[PDB]
Amino acid sequence: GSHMGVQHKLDIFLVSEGIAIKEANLLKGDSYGCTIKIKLDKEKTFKFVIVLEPEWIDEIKPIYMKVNDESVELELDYKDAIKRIYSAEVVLSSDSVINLFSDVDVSYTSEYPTIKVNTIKKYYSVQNRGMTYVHIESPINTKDKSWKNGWYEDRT
Ligand code: NI
Repeated sequence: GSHMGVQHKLDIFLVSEGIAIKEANLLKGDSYGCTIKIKLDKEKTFKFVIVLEPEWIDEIKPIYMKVNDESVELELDYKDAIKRIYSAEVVLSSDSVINLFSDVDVSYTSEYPTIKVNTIKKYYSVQNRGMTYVHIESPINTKDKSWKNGWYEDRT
């Protein structure tokens, strides 16, 4: 009746590493984010797709991205009544910290998941699940790749 609170749904995909970060959403609370720590010995482009299915309230907090504490613009690829899909590509050349946040309150951010991706050795882990039941799959499942195969038609 009242104990449910705000339950946002968040999934974060490293499409360029074939890593899905499934259900990084706080189990309860009007906030979303994730700290991804990257072990990297050479130059590579990382492509991020973030899928937000916000709780049915009518004031959705925007999501932001920092890379090594530098703000990076998220493209909004898709928005409807259900979900927002954002994307970014960035180049990194050494051990990096990706921060997705909606908030700066330590009382929110300390509850976001902390994820480790090791490109060198092809290792990942949940260092800290925060206040989430986050989990990971590699490769990404085709039935999660939601962003047509029947021949063309003459539109004048
Ligand atoms: Ni309740």
